[PDB]
Amino acid sequence: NTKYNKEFLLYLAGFVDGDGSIIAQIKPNQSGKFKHKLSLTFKVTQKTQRRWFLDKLVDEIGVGYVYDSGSVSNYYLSEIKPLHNFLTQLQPFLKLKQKQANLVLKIIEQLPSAKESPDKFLEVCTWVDQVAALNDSKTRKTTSETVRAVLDSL
Amino acid sequence: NTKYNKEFLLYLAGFVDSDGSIIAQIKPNQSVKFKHRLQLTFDVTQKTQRRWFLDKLVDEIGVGYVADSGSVSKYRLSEIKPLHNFLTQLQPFLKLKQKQANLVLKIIEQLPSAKESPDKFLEVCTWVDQIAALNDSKTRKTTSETVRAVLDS
DNA sequence: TCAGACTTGTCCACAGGAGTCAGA
DNA sequence: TCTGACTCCTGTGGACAAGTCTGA
Ligand SMILES: [Mg+2]
Ligand SMILES: [Mg+2]
Ligand SMILES: [Mg+2]
Ligand SMILES: [Mg+2]
Repeated sequence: NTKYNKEFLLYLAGFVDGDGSIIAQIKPNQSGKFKHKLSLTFKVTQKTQRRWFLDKLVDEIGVGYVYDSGSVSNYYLSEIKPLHNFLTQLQPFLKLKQKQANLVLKIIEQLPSAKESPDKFLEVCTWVDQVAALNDSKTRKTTSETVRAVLDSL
Repeated sequence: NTKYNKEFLLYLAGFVDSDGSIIAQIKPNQSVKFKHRLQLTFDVTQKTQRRWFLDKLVDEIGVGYVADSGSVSKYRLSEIKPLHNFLTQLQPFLKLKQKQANLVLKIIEQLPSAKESPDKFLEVCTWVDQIAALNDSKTRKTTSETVRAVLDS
C-alpha cells in the first residue's frame, strides 16, 4: 500500500474536483454470472498538448495509464486494490466529489459479498446509480433497473 | 493584505489549474493615452448548480464576486491590488498556470511605468500576448499588433 | 469466467475571451 | 481620464459515459 504526500493529495483533490471524474458503471457481460460486470474508474482528462501532466500522474500515483482520444488525453485507473488505496487517501481532501469517492470505496469493499445473492448485487447497483446522479450524467444507458429487467426475467 | 492558509492555497491551485482561468486583455479605449487599456482577471468557472462552491470562494478569498450567465456561473477578481496579493500567494502552488500568474504579477508591477512610453506599453502588451499564448485562446481579437497599428498615427 | 487493458462516442461545463456601463 | 463590475458569446476541453478484447 502506497502512502501519498499530503501536499500532493491536497493539490490533486482540487484538480480532480475540477478536471477529474469518479465513475461507476454497470457493463453488459454475457460471459458473466448475472450477465453484468461492475466497473469503477478514476479519471483525469486533459488536452493532449498537456499529456505530460497526466503522464506524471502515472509515476506519482504509481499505477494507471494514459490514453489518447481525439485532441484529448485521459489518465485512467480501474484496478480495484490500488484504486481503493488511492481514493481512501484522496477522499478527505475532495470537496465536490467526496461522496462519489466514498460510494466507490463502499462498492469496492462490499464487492465480493455482492457477487453472491442477486439482491445484494442489485443493492450495489443502486449505489452505482447514486454516483451517476451526483455526477453530470448525460449518456447513461445501463442502470439498476436494467439489471432488474434481466434479473426478474430469468 | 490578507494571508491565506497553505492547505487552502494548495487545493485552490489544483482547482484553478483545472476549472480556472488567468486572463489578460487589451481593451480599446478612445479616452486613454494609447487608445488601449489593460484588464487582468482571475476566473473560476462552474455550473450554476454548484454556485454555492463559488459563493464559498468569495468568503474565503474575501474579495471578488460571482456572476451568472446561462447555466454557468463564474467567480471573478479584477481589482489590481487584491489580485496581485492573491496571485502572489497562489503562484508557487500552480502547475499549469504558474507562468500566466507570473506574467500577470509582472504586468501589474510594470503598470505605472507602462503609462509613460508607447514602446514600453507595447512591451507590456507583448506580455499580454504570452498569457494568451499559454492559455487555450480561441476568440482573441485585440493584440499587441493591434496596438502597434493604432500607435502608428 | 472475469478483472483489467484499451477504444469510441456524446453533450455539455467549461475556459477565454469580447464588450458595455457607472462612477470615481 | 480611467478602473472595475458586469454581461454575453464562442469553441472547445473536458467529463461521463458507452463499448471491444484478452490472458490466466
Ligand atoms: Mg470541472
Ligand atoms: Mg447529476
Ligand atoms: Mg481544465
Ligand atoms: Mg495556447
